[PDB]
Amino acid sequence: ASVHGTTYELLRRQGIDTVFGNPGSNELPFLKDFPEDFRYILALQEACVVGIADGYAQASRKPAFINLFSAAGTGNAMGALSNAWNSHSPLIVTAGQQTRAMIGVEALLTNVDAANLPRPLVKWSYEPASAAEVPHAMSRAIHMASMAPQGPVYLSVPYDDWDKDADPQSHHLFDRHVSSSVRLNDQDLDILVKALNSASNPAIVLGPDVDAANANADCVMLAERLKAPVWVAPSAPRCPFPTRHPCFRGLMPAGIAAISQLLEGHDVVLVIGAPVFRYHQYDPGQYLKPGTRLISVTCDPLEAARAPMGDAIVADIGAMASALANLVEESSRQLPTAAPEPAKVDQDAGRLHPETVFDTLNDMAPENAIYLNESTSTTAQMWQRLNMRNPGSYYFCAAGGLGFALPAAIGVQLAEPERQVIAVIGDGSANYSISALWTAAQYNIPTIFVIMNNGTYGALRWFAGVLEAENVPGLDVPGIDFRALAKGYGVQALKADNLEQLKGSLQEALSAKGPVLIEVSTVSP
Amino acid sequence: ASVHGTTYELLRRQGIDTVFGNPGSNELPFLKDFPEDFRYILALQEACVVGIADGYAQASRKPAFINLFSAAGTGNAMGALSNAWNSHSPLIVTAGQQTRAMIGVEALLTNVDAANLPRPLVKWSYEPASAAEVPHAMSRAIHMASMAPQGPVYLSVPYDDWDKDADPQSHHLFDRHVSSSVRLNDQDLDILVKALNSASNPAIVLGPDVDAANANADCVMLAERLKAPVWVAPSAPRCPFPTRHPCFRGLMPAGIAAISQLLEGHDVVLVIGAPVFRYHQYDPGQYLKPGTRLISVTCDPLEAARAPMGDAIVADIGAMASALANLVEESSRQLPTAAPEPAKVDQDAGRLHPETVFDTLNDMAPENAIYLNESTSTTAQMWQRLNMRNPGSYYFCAAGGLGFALPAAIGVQLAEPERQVIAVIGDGSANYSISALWTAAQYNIPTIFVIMNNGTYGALRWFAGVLEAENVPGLDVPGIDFRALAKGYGVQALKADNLEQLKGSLQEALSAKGPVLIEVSTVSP
Amino acid sequence: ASVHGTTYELLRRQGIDTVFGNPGSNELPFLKDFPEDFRYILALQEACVVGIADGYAQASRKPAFINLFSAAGTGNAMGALSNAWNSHSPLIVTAGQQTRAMIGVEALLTNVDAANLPRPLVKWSYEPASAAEVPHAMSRAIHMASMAPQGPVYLSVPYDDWDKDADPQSHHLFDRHVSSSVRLNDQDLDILVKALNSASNPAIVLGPDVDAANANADCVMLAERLKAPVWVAPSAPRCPFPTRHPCFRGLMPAGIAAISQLLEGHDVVLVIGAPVFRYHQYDPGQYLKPGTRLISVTCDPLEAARAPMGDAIVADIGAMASALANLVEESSRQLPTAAPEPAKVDQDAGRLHPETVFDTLNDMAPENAIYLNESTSTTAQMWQRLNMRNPGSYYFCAAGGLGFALPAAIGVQLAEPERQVIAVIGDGSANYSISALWTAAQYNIPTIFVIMNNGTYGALRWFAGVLEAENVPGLDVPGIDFRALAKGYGVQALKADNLEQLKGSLQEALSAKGPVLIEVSTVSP
Ligand SMILES: Cc1ncc(Cn2c(C)c(CCOP(=O)(O)OP(=O)(O)O)sc2=O)c(N)n1
Ligand SMILES: Cc1ncc(Cn2c(C)c(CCOP(=O)(O)OP(=O)(O)O)sc2=O)c(N)n1
Ligand SMILES: Cc1ncc(Cn2c(C)c(CCOP(=O)(O)OP(=O)(O)O)sc2=O)c(N)n1
Ligand SMILES: [Ca+2]
Ligand SMILES: [Ca+2]
Ligand SMILES: [Ca+2]
Ligand SMILES: [Mg+2]
Ligand SMILES: [Mg+2]
Ligand SMILES: [Mg+2]
Ligand SMILES: [Mg+2]
Ligand SMILES: [Mg+2]
Ligand SMILES: [Mg+2]
Ligand SMILES: [Mg+2]
Repeated sequence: ASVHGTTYELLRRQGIDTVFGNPGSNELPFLKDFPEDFRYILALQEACVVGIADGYAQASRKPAFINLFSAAGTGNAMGALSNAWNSHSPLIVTAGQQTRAMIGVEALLTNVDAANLPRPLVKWSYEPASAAEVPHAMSRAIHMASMAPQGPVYLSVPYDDWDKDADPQSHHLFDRHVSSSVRLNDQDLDILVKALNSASNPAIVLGPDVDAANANADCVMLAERLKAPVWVAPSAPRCPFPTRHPCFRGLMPAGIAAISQLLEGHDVVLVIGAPVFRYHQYDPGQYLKPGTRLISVTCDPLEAARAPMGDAIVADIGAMASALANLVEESSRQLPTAAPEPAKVDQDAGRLHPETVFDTLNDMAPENAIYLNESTSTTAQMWQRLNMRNPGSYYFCAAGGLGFALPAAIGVQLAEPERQVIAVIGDGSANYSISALWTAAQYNIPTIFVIMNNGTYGALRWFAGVLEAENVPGLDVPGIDFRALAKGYGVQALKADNLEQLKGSLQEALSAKGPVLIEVSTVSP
Repeated sequence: ASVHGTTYELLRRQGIDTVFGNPGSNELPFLKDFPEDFRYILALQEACVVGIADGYAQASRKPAFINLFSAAGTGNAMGALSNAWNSHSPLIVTAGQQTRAMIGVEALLTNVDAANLPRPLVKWSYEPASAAEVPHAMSRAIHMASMAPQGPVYLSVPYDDWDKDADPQSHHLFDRHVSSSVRLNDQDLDILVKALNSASNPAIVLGPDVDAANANADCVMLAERLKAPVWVAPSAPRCPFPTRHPCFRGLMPAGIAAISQLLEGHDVVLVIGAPVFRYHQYDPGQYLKPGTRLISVTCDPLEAARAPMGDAIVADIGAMASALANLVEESSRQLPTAAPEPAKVDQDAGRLHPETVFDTLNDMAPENAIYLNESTSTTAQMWQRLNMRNPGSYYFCAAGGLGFALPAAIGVQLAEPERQVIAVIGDGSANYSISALWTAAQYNIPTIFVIMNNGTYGALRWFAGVLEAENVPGLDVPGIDFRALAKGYGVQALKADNLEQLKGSLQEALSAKGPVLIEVSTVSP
Repeated sequence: ASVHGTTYELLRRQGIDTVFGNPGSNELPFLKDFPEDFRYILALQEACVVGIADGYAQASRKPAFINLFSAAGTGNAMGALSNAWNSHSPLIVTAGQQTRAMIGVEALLTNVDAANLPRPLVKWSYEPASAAEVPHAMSRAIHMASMAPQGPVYLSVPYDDWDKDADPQSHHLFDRHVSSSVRLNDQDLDILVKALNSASNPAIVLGPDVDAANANADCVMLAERLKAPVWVAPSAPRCPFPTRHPCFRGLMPAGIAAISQLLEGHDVVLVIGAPVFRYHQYDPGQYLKPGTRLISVTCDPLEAARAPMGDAIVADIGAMASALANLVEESSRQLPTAAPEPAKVDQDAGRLHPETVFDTLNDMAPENAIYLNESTSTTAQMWQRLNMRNPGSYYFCAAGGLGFALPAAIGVQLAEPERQVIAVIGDGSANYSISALWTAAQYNIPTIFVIMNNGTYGALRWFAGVLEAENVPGLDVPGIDFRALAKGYGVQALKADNLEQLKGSLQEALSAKGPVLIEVSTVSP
């Protein structure tokens, strides 16, 4: 067998059947004789390729395979990799290298010092020392991406390797099963359970690895047993809990002082599947107030190491959540009372308040909708206004890198064909990965894109205000016609200048057979 | 003085007055109180920011200053940095970092292991250990980018540094002059000159560092004195010689065997300002044929080290070209005869042959036009069909990374307001950095964009053919409306479905007061 | 509190009370006011510092703290770090950096790009962005070194940081408990146990992480229950099993073909706490023969990923070994029969055969002796001839880097004051870290050093023979007087030119009150 044949067999035996890519000459010898059981999803720029694959991986809860062109293609994708690192997305990034005979002279398209290029944003990065090593290196890539804590990996392959003879002993790679589905030993788990059972006023904080593990239902059981309020850890990339469950208390503010104040009076705070904590704004104060102890369960040693407070347990989130939910006592305390519904913001017959948009989406979207957020000034209101009952219902750029949601929404929709995906994206954010629209059109992936158009980088204007920073350039983005951009890439386009038009456009979009972009005129800050 | 004030003073004293950027929160404390003598050029995605700055730097022959957002912004720009590395573009890339107090906990927007992120695509990469060090670090960045061999550099700055007190001793940085304008010592230069004078059949090969140095006119004098044919080194990122000068022999094929065959019979081959050589296709054979010796003058030790043949001299291209041109004897050999004009390709009343497009551009464009190429299957014909008399008349992505020409054409046009810039870009290539169009519209930079629309990644289809590679996915890009994309970003749009319409559209574009995009229907391969 | 005070409090609260070091100016502000409850162990060169700390950490099964001088000191230790990486040794390596004000100018003693220096041999490498971050960074270092898979970490600290005010919120670091004591979930563990119970002819292979975890006794129980032969994985850095237990089958040959042949006929092979496998010699063949399946339990994702065959489980070795030993059925198969005693090699009244030396050590050493091996041509015989009943009884350089055993033997002896440490070191190997002898003398650490003097790099001569490699230089090391070297560093020295003298010297050494070096005249290969 050839390295080509052996590698595709390894991929299929390990459950991979889709290649997300933008092709180049170094990759043609890999892509030739493309297997009939695989599918190739083309995107027009590499940030889009990786964003689509990322959404697909996160929603499918399995690794996604990417093929990029040498250094330039890899480089174009590095902002996308920054998000993938923070979301623990299992991405296998392969890039084609020049033929071994032309690497030394640094021919055009040579990826120089290739393994260093994507660092520090990958778990593992490698170029094999010979063609026959390629399948083994691919095996390593698959498992490194997939083991807890999951994350992106990078493999560079000289294009002449594919046609070479494979090592017959590579067959031992095909069916390897590698598990990191582990939890705390019985003795220490019993100690943890007793601490939870004995708490007088416990609180629970959940992060994105709960949703990645599909541990959501177990966390609901845990919260109900402990009669504990549940918060989502700050800067949330996913939604780990039903947002109308009585225990739910919403998104934590991303500040040190704000969080310790929120947790004051809670004697034991159990954090599951989150960094402690992904703070954002400068908000100095106490990490915890006296009387509060924190216990963190994380899948990531790097998270456990850097927490400024609390104990930590490094283990699989799915296994730990299931064990805790089934071991803790049913507290006799009263179940927390559900948060009240948000207020209806006054809305005239003109430009839309973001609150109106979210209320209307919540009214009209199916109960199993999936939302993506890249409307940076409206996140708090989005979290308060969308009832998300099911797992896998929310995604937001985990490293704060814009250009995620538009392509990721396409990948999520590909992963979940029966769940309507609705991406709510600011006019500023929409541009970073605008060409991803073409992939939705070409493959008829019926994502709905809602563009919140207020003509400005609103979150930055707001921050400039808090800094009292005057004379900051580059904050306004006037003069973009999103319906024309959608037309450019073959996506049906609608406009909504007021509430009547928003409802009409959403009704049309929800009944459409393909992707739809709605440009919404929103109020300026 | 503050670090902010001192740093802007350093920048202005070192000749920097423009910031190319896409802003973020970590950069707001740098951008606040933006000096009234500086200008800020916003682009909507970071590949576009860096591409614009790159074109500006290359055309202006001076460093360009860039400001990006943390890791995600830097990452989005890394494909652009790959081109900049290969073109020796003097780019100062700054990125904002989290406040020092929040780096340890890895707050959102922390650029982790920041200096490693852009490696290996930068000459120098650094984060200062204290606020007061920032001006000195910026000084280092300026000089590292600017010294031969020029290239991109990276500086990460915690956002809280800007408001801190500067070291008064930083004033010594302001007026530092650093020179690498050096040439071979007299004794060894005399030896080189004698070898050139004694050659029976010399040839000259020129690369992009000749154009960067504005050594073009000196190379013309050198070629005339030696009565030598002149080739442009393969994979050419710039044009270093007047293309209708009698000595000009065109672009070298990017193959080992092809080049040694071309050089056969030439006893001394002098290469100036190029790698030896930027080969591309697999074309094995002899590096040089018996009877040919090669001497390379390069500004880059890395180039001198990796040449598989020949002697090398590492020195400034401007200084060396001037010295050689003025020292060599006037040979009594006959001056080479000019290459004949290219053939006129048969053209019916339908879709345009690329040859027709280039002939028409050559007919209608001003004699001081500047062209950018990102029409990958048509490069050879472009080189044969455009009369480029002046320096700085051609740019092509130096690392082969698409997404360069569209934004770079805007930067070049900003650098050269009196020279009409015409970017000839394939339909595939146009998408990588499509949002750059907005910057041309917003700042009214009157670049003309000619989109060669043949519906496919033509160069890849061609290569698949030579590989006899069947069943390669992802080679077709149907269904893009470039006039709608132009409308989306505020750029006047025209179509040309035939020659009559092409001439009409070019006439309109050449007389327009702003940027114009022409979508040309070209023949499919 | 100062950063100095806070950092020492953190160290003591996390169980650290010893600093292994070689001091320099950048470290004096850390070492001043050295706490009276800490001890400082000086060694004369940094390879020795790290080797001593490594032995101490491995034997104590807890992290060891190291303090080195800037780049040169760190660099001198990097061979030692290569061993520490392979042995999963929890080492906290700190190095002093120049004062922040002098880093920019690259004053003498500046550690440039410090965090990159020890890569790729550390789990985590870092320089803090401010003085107040130092305690948090130290906390991260402690936990990163200590979490599974354990390993070395690196922290660079500007010397001016120590006197600065600490953040009062650093107190939350002091008592953090971080656990990776995890095992496979119940459902999947039950599946594993059933596979073991159902095996017709199981085999067990154990690696160094078993001894590190003190899982030895649990593995004995497991082997007895399964009635399974037990091998030590190749290139063994530690001894994980009693070497005279009836199940013990010795050290596996470090070859692919040799191992698959050894395992032929075994239907299930359970590997615990080893890479699969640390092969060494070129010995191509099948990874496993038909009929053999392999299951690996490893603490290291990197090991699980790179195994060329078998299933893997990534978990804590102590927790897994205990669970398996207590869950498996008692097989009704016959317990394996003990290996026969090794043959007595003929020995005349002249130079010593290595076999004679090991037999004599086994005869005379206490039953709880600890051996270190750096006698590279005699390893197989050592493994056959020493009865090691207890855990922590054997160490060998895990990355094959010589210079480990001499200093490590001092660290082990410091960790285990009631167990006589005997280091058996070749004349070649003895030189790499010879100055470590001084530390044993100065602190009166009563290690016994047995120098096997055959005048040559015997293992290399042997390998040259198998390569049929003629005319290899540099294989002989005549003219070293080890008794004089011992005298040089203050260690009692004895010679043994024959068996009578060996017995006499060992008797004297075993009764001595301080360290002793015995130079043994061994047979030449
Ligand atoms: C790749 C990248 N570049 C720049 C930024 C910085 N950025 C700016 C550019 C965002 C403003 C987004 O504007 P929007 O129109 O999408 O939404 P709002 O008007 O609601 O803020 S928020 C802020 O994080 C970023 N996060 N990512
Ligand atoms: C960033 C990036 N991605 C992928 C490629 C590989 N690429 C492909 C995508 C190009 C085809 C360009 O298509 P085009 O429409 O712009 O021009 P032609 O049809 O004349 O080839 S040429 C080839 O180098 C690349 N060079 N750079
Ligand atoms: C730091 C280092 N340098 C060189 C070597 C290579 N080396 C050579 C130098 C060793 C020979 C050791 O000689 P010895 O006297 O200690 O023992 P033998 O005579 O029994 O081989 S074995 C072999 O691995 C090494 N392992 N480590
Ligand atoms: Ca906006
Ligand atoms: Ca095309
Ligand atoms: Ca020896
Ligand atoms: Mg990098
Ligand atoms: Mg247990
Ligand atoms: Mg699916
Ligand atoms: Mg001179
Ligand atoms: Mg100008
Ligand atoms: Mg369980
Ligand atoms: Mg002890």
